Amino acid sequence: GSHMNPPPPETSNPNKPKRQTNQLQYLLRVVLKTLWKHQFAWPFQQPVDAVKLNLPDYYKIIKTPMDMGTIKKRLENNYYWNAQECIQDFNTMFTNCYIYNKPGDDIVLMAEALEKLFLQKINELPTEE
Ligand SMILES: O=C1Cc2ccc(Br)cc2N1
Repeated sequence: GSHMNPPPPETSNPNKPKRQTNQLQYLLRVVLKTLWKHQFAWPFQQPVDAVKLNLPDYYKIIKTPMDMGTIKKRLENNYYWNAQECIQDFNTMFTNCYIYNKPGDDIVLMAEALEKLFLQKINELPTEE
């Protein structure tokens, strides 16, 4: 990994309290699963590598980066305390794309397709038991 990309978001921290919830289980088993296999997932499956993409201003603009590879690791190595934290990561990922890129750009259309799917699934986020 290039020194000119930031370190990725935190995925492991023993000091942060962790909990499994049914909602977090749904986020992994249903939401992440659904979005990961989408035809348009690939740009979002890992941190933006601004060096390889020749976007030297990316991390000048995007100060709260997030991606589904990070979210997958956070879900699989349960990082979260609640589903809101994970939903916020997805929302951050989409908003980064919409802030950095022009409306109607391919990457935006791809993000918008994943977000539509995401919204459908989050509307069915089960009641916390
Ligand atoms: O917004 C972003 C993230 C990203 C992922 C993939 C490609 Br190609 C371009 C970009 N720019």
